[PDB]
Amino acid sequence: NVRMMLRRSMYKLYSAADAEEYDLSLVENFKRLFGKDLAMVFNFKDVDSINFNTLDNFIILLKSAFKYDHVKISLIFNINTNLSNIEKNLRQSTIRLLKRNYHKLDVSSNKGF
Amino acid sequence: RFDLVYLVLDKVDEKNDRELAKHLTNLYLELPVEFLTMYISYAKEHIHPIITEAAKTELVRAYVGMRKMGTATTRQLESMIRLAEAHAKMKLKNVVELEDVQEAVRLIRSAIKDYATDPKTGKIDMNLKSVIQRKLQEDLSREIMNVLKDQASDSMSFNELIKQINEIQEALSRLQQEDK
Amino acid sequence: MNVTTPEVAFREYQTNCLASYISADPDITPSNLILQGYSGTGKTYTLKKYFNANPNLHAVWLEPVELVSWKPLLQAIARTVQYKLKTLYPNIPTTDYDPLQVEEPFLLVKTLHNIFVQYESLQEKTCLFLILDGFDSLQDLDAALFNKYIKLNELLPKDSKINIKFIYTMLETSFLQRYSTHCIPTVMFPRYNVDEVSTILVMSRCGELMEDSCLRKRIIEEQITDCTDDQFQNVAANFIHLIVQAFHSYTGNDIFALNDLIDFKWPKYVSRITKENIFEPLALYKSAIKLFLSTDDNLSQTYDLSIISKYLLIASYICSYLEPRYDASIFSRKPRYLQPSLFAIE
Amino acid sequence: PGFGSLQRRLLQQLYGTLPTDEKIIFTYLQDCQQEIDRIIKQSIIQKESHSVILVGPRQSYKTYLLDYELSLLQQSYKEQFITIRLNGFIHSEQTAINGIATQLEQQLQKIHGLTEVFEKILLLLDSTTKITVVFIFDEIDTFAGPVRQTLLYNLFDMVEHSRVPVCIFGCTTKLNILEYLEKRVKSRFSQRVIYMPQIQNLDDMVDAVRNLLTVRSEISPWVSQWNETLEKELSDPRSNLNRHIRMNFETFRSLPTLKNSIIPLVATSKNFGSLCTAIKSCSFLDIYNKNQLSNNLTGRLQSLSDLELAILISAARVALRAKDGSFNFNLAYAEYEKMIKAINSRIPTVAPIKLWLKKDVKNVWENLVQLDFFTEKSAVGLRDNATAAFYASNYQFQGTMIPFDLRSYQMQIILQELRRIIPKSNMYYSWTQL
Amino acid sequence: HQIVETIFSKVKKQPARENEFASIYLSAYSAIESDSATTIYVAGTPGVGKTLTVREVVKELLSSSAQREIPDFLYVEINGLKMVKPTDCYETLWNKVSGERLTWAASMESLEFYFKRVPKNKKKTIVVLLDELDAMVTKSQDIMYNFFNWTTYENAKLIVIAVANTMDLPERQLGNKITSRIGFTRIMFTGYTHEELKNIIDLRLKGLNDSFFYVDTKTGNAILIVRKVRLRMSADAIEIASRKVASVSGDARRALKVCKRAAEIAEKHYMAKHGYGVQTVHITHVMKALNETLNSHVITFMTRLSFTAKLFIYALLNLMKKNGSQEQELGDIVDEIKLLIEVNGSNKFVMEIAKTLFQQGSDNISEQLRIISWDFVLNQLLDAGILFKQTMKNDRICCVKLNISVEEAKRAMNE
Ligand SMILES: Nc1ncnc2c1ncn2[C@@H]1O[C@H](COP(=O)(O)OP(=O)(O)OP(=O)(O)O)[C@@H](O)[C@H]1O
Ligand SMILES: Nc1ncnc2c1ncn2[C@@H]1O[C@H](COP(=O)(O)OP(=O)(O)OP(=O)(O)O)[C@@H](O)[C@H]1O
Repeated sequence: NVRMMLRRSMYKLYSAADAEEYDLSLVENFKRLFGKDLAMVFNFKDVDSINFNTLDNFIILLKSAFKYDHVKISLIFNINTNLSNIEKNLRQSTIRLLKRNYHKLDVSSNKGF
Repeated sequence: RFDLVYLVLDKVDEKNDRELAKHLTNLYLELPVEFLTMYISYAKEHIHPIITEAAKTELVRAYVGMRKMGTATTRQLESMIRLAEAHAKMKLKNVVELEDVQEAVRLIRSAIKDYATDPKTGKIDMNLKSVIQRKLQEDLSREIMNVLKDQASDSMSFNELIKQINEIQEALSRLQQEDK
Repeated sequence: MNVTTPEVAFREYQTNCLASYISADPDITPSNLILQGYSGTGKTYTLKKYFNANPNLHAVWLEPVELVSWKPLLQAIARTVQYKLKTLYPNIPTTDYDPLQVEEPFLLVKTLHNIFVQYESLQEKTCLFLILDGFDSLQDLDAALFNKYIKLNELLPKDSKINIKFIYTMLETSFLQRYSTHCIPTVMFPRYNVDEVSTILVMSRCGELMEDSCLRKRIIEEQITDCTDDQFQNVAANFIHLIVQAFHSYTGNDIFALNDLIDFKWPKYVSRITKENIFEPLALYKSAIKLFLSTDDNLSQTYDLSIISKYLLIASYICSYLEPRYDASIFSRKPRYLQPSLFAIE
Repeated sequence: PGFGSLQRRLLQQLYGTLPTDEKIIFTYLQDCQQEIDRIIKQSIIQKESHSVILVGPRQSYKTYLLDYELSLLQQSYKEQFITIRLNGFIHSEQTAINGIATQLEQQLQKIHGLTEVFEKILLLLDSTTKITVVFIFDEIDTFAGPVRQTLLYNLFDMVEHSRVPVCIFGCTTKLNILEYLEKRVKSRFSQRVIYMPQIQNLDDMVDAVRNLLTVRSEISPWVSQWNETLEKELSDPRSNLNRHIRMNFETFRSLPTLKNSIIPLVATSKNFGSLCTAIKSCSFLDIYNKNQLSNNLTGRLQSLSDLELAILISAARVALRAKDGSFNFNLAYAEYEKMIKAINSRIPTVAPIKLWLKKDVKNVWENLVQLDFFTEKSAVGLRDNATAAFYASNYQFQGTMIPFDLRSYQMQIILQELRRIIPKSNMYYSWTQL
Repeated sequence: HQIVETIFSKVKKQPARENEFASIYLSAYSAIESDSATTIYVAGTPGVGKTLTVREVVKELLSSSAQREIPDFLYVEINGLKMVKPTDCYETLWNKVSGERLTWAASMESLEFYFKRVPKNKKKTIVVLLDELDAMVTKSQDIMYNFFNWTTYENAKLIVIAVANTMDLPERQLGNKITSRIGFTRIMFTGYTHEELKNIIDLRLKGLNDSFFYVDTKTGNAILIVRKVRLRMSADAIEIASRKVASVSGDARRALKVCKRAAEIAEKHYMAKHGYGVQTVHITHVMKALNETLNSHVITFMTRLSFTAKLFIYALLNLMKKNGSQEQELGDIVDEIKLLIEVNGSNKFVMEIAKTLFQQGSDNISEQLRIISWDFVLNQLLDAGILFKQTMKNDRICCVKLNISVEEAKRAMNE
């Protein structure tokens, strides 16, 4: 669920910053807590098994972070088959949010022999 | 494609049963058919009624009203002139009157019994004081109370008031009971 | 003091209604107020514009979108009210209460009363508005939850200077109808009409697109000496009108969906602008026909499978849509639209 | 310039924040108000413990009477009464005892300037007097539920045994209060249930409107003109404003609901000169009423585009042909295809109406679910309480996993209402029927 | 200001359980004098004086202890509907016996150790009253068991008195383990008869009926024995008060309240006629109290509803009689409302009523799908408790069901 997603994300974000030297208020307060800008890279390890409604809500939730001037977010999608499953399952509003800045790369072990 | 279908139902009720029983039981104790046949032959012999413009106009509205409650096929519109001409013949009037058309429409409606028929499922109410009756009576009483004094007279004839409002007796009787 | 009315177009009834329920006298403003409108109806924008038009007002902004559940919702209210009261009246010596100790609504009432007691020495009564945007957008929500926010003002000491005048915004209508008998003063927002959406997007994105790097690169490449910002705006407006007329049936009268098509097709549309297309939008449309014939909202041999995999899928589709009755009839030598049924491995 | 004082006076009068001296009680309320006043003063002055519950629907000026009476007593009986407030919506059964303790402590402190808890309340009162305690409870029915009734049980028990007088006034909308109050609490309760009176005459509502809009302070010289115009508009039964008043009465008879519409009219008024014209014709209440209805089914249906409307019509047709009334995206798109084929087939051909792709329709399908035209087959909807909402947010239904195009939906608008609402000039009006 | 008390004040300010008192005292005396431990079980309807009789026995036993007919003993009173949490019973009992402030787990073990292990000669007899015993029932029923189980210990010297709603509760709800220990020691209280209530009323007013008072003519203040005034309450008024109450319930408090209400009504008449020689409380004063107890506000409230609510109720009743069922589909209801509006003619009054109901009578803004304030009246009939609805966000497949009787709604509509 979105609640568990945000809680675990903030937990890991705090744990990582603890070695420098649970909610969006942590993201707001990060620059005053550690004096540095925050860049987040999100690794969706297996997209097909993820509840796409929960993922869509989580993406909309993360969209609120752009109000902060010191936060940058990157998204990594491990796709097994194709963009077709994402286009079928996600809402067409969230697809437009993703598509404004995306890259497509075929990392399969088989490529033209 | 029939012209008239009559739903002649029997309801168990002591009062109507008494009326029918007292009509029947006293008949077998102890106009004539000749004149009836004479009248029937005469009317068919002489009168050939023609539909008037005003009588024609009401057919459109009656058929549209039967239509919008949709089994109101075009077949019943044949009856809406067949019965009118027969009514004009029975009156012996040489033309079909608007009253004749309205009576024929009423006869068709009563035969089919649409007013007691459920428009949703086609079922029939068994019974055929209500809040809509209360509201209509209250509004009518208020309107007649306003009108009876809005005119430059303290009182007026009830026929003129009825024609002015309907275009009633119970409401005015109740007002009289209240000395209004 | 008298409130000044903003000039928000396509909302010139609600901006006047807000002047009815919001005023400098805390004895006039009601204890509750709800603004109702679906997504993209302009509620947040209109309310923020109204508050920015009258700086003398005092407000707190929170988003249940960020505040996942009700406990953060109360904690943020307490913390932000404490900070705002310190900001507004630094001169008054005051102490602190922990905003992280709020576990139940009664504890919120207790903390609020304790804080307001400190400011009892205020000269005049103060009108404070707490703004929660999208109350029904809360992720963990229930019907009994909203009742706890309506009848909260009267648990305060009514003689206190600080009066909380809550403001809520709601999206749905199945939510608000549950509370009709409370007769809360409610202001409504309808969906924008097609003409309204067309005018609003032109008013909004024209300046955003008149200054993008791609067009001023392509102007240099094409050596457009006579290009002016007035013609720049006209080109952008032509682009927006073309997208609207081509995709209104696809998106509806929705501002958000059209904005993203305007963003996506904008580079490709720019790529077709040349010396010949400066003054003839018809020719540019002709050159850009293939861009309009396709939505291009798609994220893009469709499934690379072994022969065994392909035949397994073919058999599985038969299993999930053919009755078990016909297996022996068809395969032994002796529906397009319904949901698929289950089948066994054998 | 000076009209602002009169406008502020009127707005304050509308909101009921007048000083207790200037406060007004309606004639249909006065009979119960005097009875409540009698009970309160007999409890305080004569030191008699008593218990009362007010019953009636919401927005019935129910607790307003208690506020009026206590505000009146505050002017001349400052030391005599003690007030304790609780509300079942906010105060859970865990926090009620703490709320009582804290409120009692505050009241005692400002006056001076667990059976043992109640016993200590009585001991503190006795030791500080050597003062009648008035409990006011909102929503008795909330405490009177599956929660084991202890707090009200103790308060009603104290009526007989308290050395310091105890008075209880409650509120509840339910007419079946005695069902919620169990037999033990019923026995301990004094059972003087007061059901509030209802507005039952048009003259009653007209007099209430006069009481609300009357100005009895000579703040401005145009106060006389205000009262004159008000009586002009209330004198003729066929008045434009009286038309709205009668319609409101005949629709619903809660006066605060009508006040909720009158207040915008007064506040929106800019000056007395414009107010004189605005109050007479009173065309703004129509605008208010249409705004109140702008987000129902009709208002949402009026804004959809041609493609959205056509897909809605097709889905409604599918539901109509369905015994269960359900439909899915595939059937809706198939009916869309068939209707477009039929429309194109009724056109003369060429001598030598786009069938939208199944992918572009997905946005329209999403829009038709956002705007509450569609709903899931077994959509429970909004949960009543937080405990059930937690489980609902936990469990994942079938509709969250099945494909987008195979999610079953049902319809909120029947094709009869479609044909009633959709203009005849619409190009798909002919397909509104079967 | 001085507390002004009228002639009726003493009537409002102000014997039938001797057999029960003797039975409880005899059992209690036998157990206490023998230095034994046992359980006493009490049950009965509310208002019959179960608690009052127990208190009278305990006070008399204390008097016997003062006379040293029986040795010293300690009394502890606990009520089930007064504790905040069930575990507080263990802490309270240990605190009253030993004065310690240990936790509930420690107190329960301490109580278990105290009653079982401590020698009898090192103890004081303890009598514990568990009022509202059935309110202490937990999931494991430990409170129902442990307190009674301690009485089985010969070293306990503990007497436990329990008050519950029903006599057969151990058989109906509790296990056989607790039922056997409680045993035959059960006593049931029966509601009073009308003549017993009349006697109790007269007992409270023994020195006030037919008594004279000195009443200040300027203020109405009265002193029991400025002019001489007499007071009386009619025996027929008391008889009808006692008979009517006894036919409803055995609660003795109701009879006292009825007389208090009757005295207040007579007091109101006295004040109204004077506007501040025998003041006889007439039977009409009592009948006013009885009528307000019997009469229901439901019918008059429903008759006082707006036209919309009555129309809704009538449509629902018509749907019930057409369908032969109680609950009806909500969309069916909103369609039947339109059917009932349109079944009438095209008369101008009908047209105006329909325009007001369906499109608010607005100038041009129209075409609503449902009547105005339909949601308002649907929520009003539901918050009042008259109308019941099951919760779904599908507005038109939901069912609407009535709480009131099928008969009285028609009665209200026909008035
Ligand atoms: N009259 C207007 N003039 C100019 N821009 C407008 C107008 N109305 C709406 N907008 C634009 O439309 C946008 C719609 O977003 P808005 O702030 O209204 O979101 P929302 O509907 O409150 O949000 P959510 O759907 O997430 O609950 C506004 O941000 C604003 O830029
Ligand atoms: N202190 C107050 N000052 C002015 N008006 C008040 C005050 N308290 C309540 N009101 C009025 O009360 C009305 C709202 O309904 P009200 O407070 O009477 O219901 P309630 O008793 O809380 O209802 P419920 O049955 O839901 O408990 C409004 O018209 C408001 O003006």
